[PDB]
Amino acid sequence: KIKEELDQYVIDSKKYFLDSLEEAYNNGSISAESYYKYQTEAREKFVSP
Amino acid sequence: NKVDYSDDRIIQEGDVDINKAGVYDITFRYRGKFKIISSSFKVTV
Repeated sequence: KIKEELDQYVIDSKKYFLDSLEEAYNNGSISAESYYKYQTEAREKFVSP
Repeated sequence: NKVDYSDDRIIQEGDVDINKAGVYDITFRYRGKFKIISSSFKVTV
């Protein structure tokens, strides 16, 4: 039940991260370098713990 | 420098209903090399 809950936690936090990161970039509240920094960051951090 | 409005980097958001009387929210986004910028305008039929 830890693995079942943290799989939904890893997936929903990645989905929430990569819908505010694309929102902030398209609105323009973040730079192009910082958008590429936190896209490689979500690929490496928001993964199975 | 001056660039044309039909460039590949310009992305528009939504549609203007020319067939329907009403004001519409249309925002254009130009993806620069360093940041995307946004400017909204209202289009009344």
